[PDB]
Amino acid sequence: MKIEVDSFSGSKIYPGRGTLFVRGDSKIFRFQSSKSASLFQQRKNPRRISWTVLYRRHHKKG
Amino acid sequence: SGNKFRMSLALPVGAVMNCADNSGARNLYVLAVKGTGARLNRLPAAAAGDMVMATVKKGKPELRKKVMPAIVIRQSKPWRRRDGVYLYFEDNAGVIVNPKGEMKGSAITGPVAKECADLWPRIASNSGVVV
Amino acid sequence: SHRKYEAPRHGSLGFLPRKRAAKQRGRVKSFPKDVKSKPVALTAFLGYKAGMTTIVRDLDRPGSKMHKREVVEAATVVDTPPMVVVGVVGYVETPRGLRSLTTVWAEHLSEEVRRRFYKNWYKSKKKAFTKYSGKYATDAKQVETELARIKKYASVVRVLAHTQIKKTPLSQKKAHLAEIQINGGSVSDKVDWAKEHFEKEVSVDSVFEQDEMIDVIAVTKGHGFEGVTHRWGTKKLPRKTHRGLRKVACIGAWHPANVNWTVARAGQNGYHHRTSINHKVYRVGKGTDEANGATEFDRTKKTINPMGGFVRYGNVNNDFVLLKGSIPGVKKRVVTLRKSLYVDTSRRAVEKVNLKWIDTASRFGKGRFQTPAEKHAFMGTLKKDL
RNA sequence: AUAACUGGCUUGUGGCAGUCAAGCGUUCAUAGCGACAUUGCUUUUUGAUUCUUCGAUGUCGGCUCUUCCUAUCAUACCGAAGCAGAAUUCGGUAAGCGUUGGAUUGUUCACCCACUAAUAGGGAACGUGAGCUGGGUUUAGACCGUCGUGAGACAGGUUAGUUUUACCCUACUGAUGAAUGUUAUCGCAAUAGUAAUUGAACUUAGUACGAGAGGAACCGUUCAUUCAGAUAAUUGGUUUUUGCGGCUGUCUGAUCAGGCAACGCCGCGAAGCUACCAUCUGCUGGAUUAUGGCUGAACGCCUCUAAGUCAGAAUCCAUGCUAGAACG
RNA sequence: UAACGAGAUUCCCACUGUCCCUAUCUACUAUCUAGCGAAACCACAGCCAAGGGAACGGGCUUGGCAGAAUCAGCGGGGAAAG
RNA sequence: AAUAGGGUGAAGCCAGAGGAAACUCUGGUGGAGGCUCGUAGCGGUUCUGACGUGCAAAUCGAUCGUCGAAUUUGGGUAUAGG
Ligand SMILES: O[C@H](c1cc(C(F)(F)F)nc2c(C(F)(F)F)cccc12)[C@@H]1CCCCN1
Repeated sequence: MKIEVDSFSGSKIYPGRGTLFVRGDSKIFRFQSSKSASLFQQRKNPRRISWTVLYRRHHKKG
Repeated sequence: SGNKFRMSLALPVGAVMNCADNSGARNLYVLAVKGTGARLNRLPAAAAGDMVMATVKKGKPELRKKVMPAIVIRQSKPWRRRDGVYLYFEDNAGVIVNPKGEMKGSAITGPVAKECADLWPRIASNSGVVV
Repeated sequence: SHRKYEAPRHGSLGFLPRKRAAKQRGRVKSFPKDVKSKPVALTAFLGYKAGMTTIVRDLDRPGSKMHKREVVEAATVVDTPPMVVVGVVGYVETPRGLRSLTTVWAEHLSEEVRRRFYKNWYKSKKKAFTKYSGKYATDAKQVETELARIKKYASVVRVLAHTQIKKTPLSQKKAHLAEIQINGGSVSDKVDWAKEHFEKEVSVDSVFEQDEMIDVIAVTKGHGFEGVTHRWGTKKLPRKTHRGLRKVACIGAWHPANVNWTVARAGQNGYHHRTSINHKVYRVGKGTDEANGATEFDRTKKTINPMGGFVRYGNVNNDFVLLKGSIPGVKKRVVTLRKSLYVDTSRRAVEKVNLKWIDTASRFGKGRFQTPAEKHAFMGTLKKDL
């Protein structure tokens, strides 16, 4: 077993957790839960979502 | 010639999927599924990797108005793999084949499910990205 | 006239009546048949359903498309502290069936098992087994006489054992007392084994090994009074039907001028006694081990408990049995684990299980960490951390 | 006293099954058929009658659901062939188990498309309307065609047309419960029910068989269909956690914090419940039917049968599973 | 025959629990309690199988059987009621 | 005696452009109609919804037709059983 990374929020994905999304252009997205999955289909920007890893590295926090 | 595990059915009879090969069809309307037994009131339904009897609702006139076999290559209904992974594609798509499983077209646009590529070698040959 | 079209019947006629179980403790209807040449051993064990978890495992099934490849599987954790042996019963073969001949008890019974015999323990003088405890006065020949009677006349010997429910997080203080048949050896051998185990603890590792297929006896989840649509899975009537649609439309022909026992009717759903067979033991954990959830590939020193404890159970601090799949009952239910009644040589039954990884993320939500240390490493310092 | 339903007698007619054996079948009555005749059965057709009901038994069809019959479409085991193989046809024990999704029609019936192991036929007041629906028929409105001087007729077409009551008894499904000295714990098991089902791929094997064309099967392996019993790891659904956030209108002088919008609306949303929309599990012994045999007379031979006896079906009885007799 | 139509009918796009195939949630009932308190209906009543019988019995004949008092549901029967 | 608020934009009128003329074109203005969307009102399509010993011997809910005239309505008055 290997640990994947959530494409939206960057949280750890353990075996069986979350979903795999294959976009029409053959790109693969991994979501740890339906929370980040819903924000992704709602087109939210993880750089503008305050709890994601992308937001925190962009704002240089921790 | 293969034994794929059960998958969540995505395409009941009457469903219209995308046609992902260059055969000239743009729609594929499911009217039957190969291997569907008997159950009162239950619609036959197909998953990725299933052979289907379909018509071309939209496409070239010589492809239209005929019954032809087709194989579902991707589905938008999420399904669980035996390794625990739930995955889904952006759309439902299929390709026109023979009764033997040999494609009519020569290329496939978009990804192809690994269940279908593992089960139909010709579609694997004509397929690009296989997920 | 005949049905216009055929359909299978809704539900099974072999599980009638769909009534509540007479007792909450599932009872072993049948024990494994005794073979004299085998050693003397217990044939069943009582445990408590803690919760469900997830594992990762490499499949060893040649010819499968998942052979030598990782599979993710649901597993059940059963909290099983050792049971205490307190008695022994002899059964006699009669032309009317088995008959209990005599019951011999141990001298000392713990308070948790003596509460079993009371409805209002706090209001009692707690007199249970006091004269019997006096029966052991300085020669115990009454006890020896009863044991000799069992050796002389009994054909089936069963031990009486109770769980140590004080080692579980349950607020219940009553122990669960059950008869567990002894198999192996002669009748005299069985009686000697029971006597030498009076007031002794027996662990799970002396009854079940890993990779065994075992049965689970339990009372299922109760749902109360239920309509036919969900009780029996009948077809819902059309939307425009007067007086409602979650019904069976025709409950009988004109003749027999009675309602048949085979027609689906509303009634009590769930809380039934079920015996479910062929559950594989992936792990017989040890309570003293601080790495219960650790495997040979995941060396994280880690117990079987998820983060925050099992939801609506607590922590499993005892020995446990990890079963494949789901077993009947709810959380905290007492479950009877029985050895298999037949010899299964299929590859699924004889496969040797080696676990890759055991899930210990929180079951109280979309848990994403396996350990508080991992959580701290991922998130860094928080405000509450000074 | 008398028609239009059901039911009853009857069985012409409908349906099904025999006996004879002129012929067909390269030869050859009887592998499969079978004229001219003739004997029956059935009540799933339609007649005949008018025995019951006119101080009313709700009269089509469909939906839903249970069960039964066997005159067996499939599945188990077998006998026969004008059975080389594959396929097919005839037949036996067999109703244990299944028998479908749709276009058109109110339809029963029909007819196509398609899947399937198969898409068998019937009964239960032509099952089933205080179960539904109301498309049809068969009240009253209206149009047409033919008929009538007319009012009007049509078993012709068309459109719109209120489908009432259970709280009683019984029966079914569940739930308590007096008394069998009291109370508590653990049990036994009479009896009743019962459950699993079918397919595909790989191997055998391009093998047996066959000139070739074609082309199997047993043991085994992995999966799947229909069904059943659970379960909530995971994923999905659900949201009065009105839990957190957001938004509009208005009100509390502003802010903070709030009220109302007959849960104001929106995103996420734990827990609980739940989905072949998720996962798990679904046992092995004996006795037999058809059939094929052993020994063996009758009948100095022969003979599976007469006495005795062997194997043997999805059958039966157990094992197992559910209930536990509230007067075991 | 343009326009108009709560008129009848066929097809197409959008849409959806109409359906595959069901699941979950809210308020009011139902439920239990205090108070209040009707009606339809009623020969006598109320367990089955076969027989015969006004040719489909709750009662008769022959069998199966049969154990107080009951609660919620239910719509097979009372050829239920009107 | 009664009938929110919008849409459309008829005659008539003003100005400009083109043309030999007969005439044509454009922008405003104006406010017609048994016109139109839609309240009160009047009606009663569908759910063949609720209820169907009802709240009611015709009601309740949503949905719907129409809503400036052949409109709705009070009072007075006339017509009386072949
Ligand atoms: O002819 C009238 C009538 C008949 C019928 C019918 F034939 F359909 F059953 N239905 C009627 C209806 C009905 F309810 F719409 F059916 C109403 C009024 C009179 C009807 C009779 C006259 C005697 C009293 C009862 N109604």
